[PDB]
Amino acid sequence: SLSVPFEYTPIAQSVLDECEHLDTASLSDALDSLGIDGGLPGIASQVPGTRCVGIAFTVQYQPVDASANYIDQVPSGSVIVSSNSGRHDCTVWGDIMTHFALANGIKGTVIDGVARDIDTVINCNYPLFSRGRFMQSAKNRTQLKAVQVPLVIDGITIQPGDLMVCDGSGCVVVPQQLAAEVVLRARAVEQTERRIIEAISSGSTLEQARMTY
Amino acid sequence: YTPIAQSVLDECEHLDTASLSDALDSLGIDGGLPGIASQVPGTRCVGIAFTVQYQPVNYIDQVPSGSVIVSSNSGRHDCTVWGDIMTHFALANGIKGTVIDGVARDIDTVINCNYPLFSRGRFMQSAKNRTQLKAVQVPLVIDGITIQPGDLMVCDGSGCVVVPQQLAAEVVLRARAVEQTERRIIEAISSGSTLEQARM
Amino acid sequence: FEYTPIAQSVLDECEHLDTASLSDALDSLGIDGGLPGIASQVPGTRCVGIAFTVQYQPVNYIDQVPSGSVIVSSNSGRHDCTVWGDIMTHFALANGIKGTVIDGVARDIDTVINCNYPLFSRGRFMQSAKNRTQLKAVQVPLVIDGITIQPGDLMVCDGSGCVVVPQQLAAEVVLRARAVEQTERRIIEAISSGSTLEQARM
Ligand SMILES: [Cl-]
Ligand SMILES: [Cl-]
Ligand SMILES: [Cl-]
Ligand SMILES: [Mg+2]
Ligand SMILES: [Mg+2]
Ligand SMILES: [Mg+2]
Repeated sequence: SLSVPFEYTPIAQSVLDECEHLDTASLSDALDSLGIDGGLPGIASQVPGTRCVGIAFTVQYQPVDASANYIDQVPSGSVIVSSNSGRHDCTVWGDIMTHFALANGIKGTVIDGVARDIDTVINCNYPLFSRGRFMQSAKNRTQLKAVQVPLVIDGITIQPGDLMVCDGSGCVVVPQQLAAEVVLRARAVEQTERRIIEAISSGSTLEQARMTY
Repeated sequence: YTPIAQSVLDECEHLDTASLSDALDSLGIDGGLPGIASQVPGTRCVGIAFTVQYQPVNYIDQVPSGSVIVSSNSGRHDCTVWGDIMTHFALANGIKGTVIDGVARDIDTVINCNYPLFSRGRFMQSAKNRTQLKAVQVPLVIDGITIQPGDLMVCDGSGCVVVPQQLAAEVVLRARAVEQTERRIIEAISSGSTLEQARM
Repeated sequence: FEYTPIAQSVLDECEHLDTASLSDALDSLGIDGGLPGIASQVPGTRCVGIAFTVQYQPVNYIDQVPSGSVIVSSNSGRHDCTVWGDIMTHFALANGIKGTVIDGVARDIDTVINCNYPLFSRGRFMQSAKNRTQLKAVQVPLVIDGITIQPGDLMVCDGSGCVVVPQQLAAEVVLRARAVEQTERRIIEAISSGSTLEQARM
């Protein structure tokens, strides 16, 4: 949380477009400069060479009680962030949802938990991030509790509307109220680093490069 | 102990671990082997379990064509029970894949051979003076899931499923139903149907 | 113990040897060399070189790393911060560093893959070392998975993982490992032309 109360904050398309050229590392270093951890440890890229940027649409699961359906609600440009207590014994994403995502402008799926139909996901080149791969259905194993509620994954809060950026290094949560400022800082981090890389690739010591830049 | 009909094996060749698991669920059976991951991207196998039990301190000549070797090494990470020699043997003798409760070596060879290997991970220390073959063609227990010699193994990118041989026809039939239904749902989704519309 | 240099021709001969062969050779001397859980992060890569060790501790050095080194970085197996990323990858490519082995995690995996740099670690993450972990010392002994790694040891890593070869035994282990592969080649060729495994062993 922040020094100001939480408020749903729209994020300009331009800020999202900029994230096309930003790595999770830059965004994480920017967040760190604001005193905030953003990484979701253990939530790994499952499809080589993929990445996504979009607005968190949150999904929270709970134990079966009763005594995929939510996906029709998810806006174009969303990254779905699903929390199932880090469970490895059932999956909360598969082929139907993947095909749906691809047909409905959904950018990627981040899972505190596991997914199935990995071959379809790979074949579709869909940006899936999860704690792993399994095949057993959610049916009679876990059930939807609520969507568009705050999630807490490894102590990191994800609010509906937060900026999600994911790549080969994993997933970063950027609070919506800070998104423009974090993206600005991340761009500056990338610029400084590019000069450092250019320097060491021209025979500078790292020592030299780091304090000329 | 029961052979499986060839037509059941043939149908299964176009089924997924998800379809088979959903079918098993409908019969009240868990099929999945948690933690036993695909080690070779893009591979799959369907075949008959030939079982191998190791114990703390070869058999391959006995393995029938069309077998999927399922080897239990108590989930150990300090030694391996599959490597290059066995991969090359499998490929020359119609062996369809290997599933290991434990780890495998010569991962680079397995990948280059496109061999369907499924394991708890990758390592290089040899079984020799670490683990020894105890028995073959005995029932195995992996993550509480029993595997009998003869059971139908189906393995892909999502992991490995054990289908009890005595029920294989019913499971495969149900699994085909699950798959046919989903194909229709996916078709409708691609033409722009809502998920609710598609499930109606 | 003694610091033991290793001839370039031994390194060159080791260039194509699989980690399985080196482990089998080590076993013949009664030595465990494998680092379980330290997994290849860049499909199809491998490295051979001399361990330059780096120890981190809870809350730079790379200019001191000789060409031909494999950097072995110990970070208590931590998953919350990374000790390798894009700057260091481009440094290694410009300075003849052969690969990096991490007891912990690395970032900028997409750059590392694109540079085809041989990286081995317990995984992938993006959070910086800054204000999370700090350099303790270099060229000190490390302990990873109960295996002691001395600066100067021969490191060999591939798809199957990472092997530590004690420098005093390195030349012997490489020669034995070559023998292992030659023996196995004859077996594989017998198998591939239709021999039983039994016949192929003899
Ligand atoms: Cl699905
Ligand atoms: Cl072997
Ligand atoms: Cl770096
Ligand atoms: Mg399906
Ligand atoms: Mg960077
Ligand atoms: Mg070999």
